[PDB]
Amino acid sequence: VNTNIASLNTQRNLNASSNDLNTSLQRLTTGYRINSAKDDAAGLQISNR
Amino acid sequence: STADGAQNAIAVVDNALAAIDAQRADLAAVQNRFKNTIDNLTNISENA
Amino acid sequence: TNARSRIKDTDFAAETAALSKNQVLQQAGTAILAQANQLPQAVLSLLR
Amino acid sequence: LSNQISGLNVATRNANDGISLAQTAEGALQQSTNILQRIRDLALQSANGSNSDADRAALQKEVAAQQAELTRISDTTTFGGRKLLDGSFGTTSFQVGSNAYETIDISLQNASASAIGSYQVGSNGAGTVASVAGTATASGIASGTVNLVGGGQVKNIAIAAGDSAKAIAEKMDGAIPNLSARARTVFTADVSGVTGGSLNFDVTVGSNTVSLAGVTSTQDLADQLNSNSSKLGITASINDKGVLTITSATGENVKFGAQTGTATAGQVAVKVQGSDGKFEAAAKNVVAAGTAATTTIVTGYVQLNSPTAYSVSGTGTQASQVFGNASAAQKSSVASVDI
Amino acid sequence: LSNQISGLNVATRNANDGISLAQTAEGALQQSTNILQRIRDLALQSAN
Amino acid sequence: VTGGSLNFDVTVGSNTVSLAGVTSTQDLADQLNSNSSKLGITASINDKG
Amino acid sequence: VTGGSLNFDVTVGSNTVSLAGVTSTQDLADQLNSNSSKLGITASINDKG
Repeated sequence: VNTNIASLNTQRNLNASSNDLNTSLQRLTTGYRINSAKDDAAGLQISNR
Repeated sequence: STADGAQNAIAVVDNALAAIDAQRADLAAVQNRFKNTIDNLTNISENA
Repeated sequence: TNARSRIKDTDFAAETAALSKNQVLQQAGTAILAQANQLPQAVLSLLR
Repeated sequence: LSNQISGLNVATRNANDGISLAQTAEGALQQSTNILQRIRDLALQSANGSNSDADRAALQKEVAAQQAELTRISDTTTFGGRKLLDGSFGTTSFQVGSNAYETIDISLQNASASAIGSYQVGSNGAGTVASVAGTATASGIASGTVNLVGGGQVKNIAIAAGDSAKAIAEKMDGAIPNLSARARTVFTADVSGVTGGSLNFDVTVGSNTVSLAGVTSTQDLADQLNSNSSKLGITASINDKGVLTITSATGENVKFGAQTGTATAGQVAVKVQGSDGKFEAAAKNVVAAGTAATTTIVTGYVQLNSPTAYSVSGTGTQASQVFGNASAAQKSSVASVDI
Repeated sequence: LSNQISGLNVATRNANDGISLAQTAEGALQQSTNILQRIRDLALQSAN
Repeated sequence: VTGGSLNFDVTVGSNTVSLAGVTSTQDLADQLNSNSSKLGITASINDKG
Repeated sequence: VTGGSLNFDVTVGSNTVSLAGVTSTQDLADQLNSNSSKLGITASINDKG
């Protein structure tokens, strides 16, 4: 097994964890669990109203 | 200016933000669909 | 405003823990990568 | 021996191809699980407090986009242009031995799509219309020995003449594996004009009996129910429209007693909620000033959610008096799911 | 399989581009939502 | 469309619903977009209407 | 199949079971596949049912 390595699941999990980390960092630096972004559009409408 | 505006503008902004948040919810849908499809896509490419 | 706080402002008491978990998981992933990217090198250098 | 080793080597290679194909399918199924759990989040958030989230259209759009993404996950799995989990899968069988017809079968799912394999539904108005179960009537729930089918565990549920929807649900529950049964009686009311007097009638909800009096408008009966909320465990609701709405979490077969009023003309029409939905348009009164009216009781509906396959039948009235002329749990209806 | 994985990678990159586009759109729409907030503010101030 | 609505049935293979309130091009677009999930359609209105 | 169940006995060599609740092509398939191990047979439903 040398033309490729099956460890690319690690890259997949790393990308997923990095996106989750950016979301958590944004939520922390903004203080809003429901960010002004797309997340929880229903809660977004409730917050807007 | 005097009478109508004070309330007509509310009549505007209510449905205005309603439509804006409708578009924001459509964007939320397409982006969540994008996250799901890109995760599926990485997984199926890795299995392939 | 109490409703808006209940719906918007994060209860970060668990968000900090989630952030620490994400950080240690990322570091663990980099460690797994550093260990796994070295297996084919070893198997080729020792089998050849 | 050379024949044997060659056959075993090529069989090992075919099995490697097969296990890789199976991992592709497993990843597709994992993604469908993620989509379904996200749908569950959006559905329980879709509770909206039942009146608070004015963006119900955008929420249905969100759920519809998630459904379209699920149907796309069904596709795009073309491991060789032969998409596995959706469409028409040939139910292949990988040969793993050095002998003829020595193979290992696989029974991949037909589709992650609509009713083609989502949870089958046994409902009241499923076929055309619903009998006594889920509508008003005079006599009430009659006798019967409705037959149940599924998992080789046929069980003739005995439904006596008079059993409320709650009792019927509790009865059909249990024996049949992975089947559940809820009870629900949702009925509205609308008092008509009262010529010279009011409607002094009664309401027997199960054991206890209401002794209300002086009904001239829907609002009067509304207050009478809201006050009697202690005794009768059935919440009432009158919106700005004018249609008083009464719902029972349990599912008791509400009955309206005799109309011993003092008026001369008038009636109180009621409707009953259907199984799937589409609240009844055709009205029918339970009490009427003057001549005695018909359909004096109100019987709720039940719903038999079924994961894979669950058939039900009944001799004549028995089948109708539960789920009408259904005889099949078909029309899983995950596509038509609304929010 | 090579055709498939190449198509999957380019689809991944196109999906990332689409995610970025939709996120820019979401930022623009939340900005417009803040503008509508300020417009209702000034409108109810116009009661005066 | 004059003097009433053009309410019509939309039959697509197995699943079938019936739209109502048809009075303009955008009206269709919208309601079909609402029912696209059930009917299995892709209702897309372009910039040219 | 009308008015009742098609409960019937399944004899396979030595082991013998008696199926019940079968009312459709899918039903019999599922019930047989459930007991496929005991009977030592291969009950498989195809795409065409």
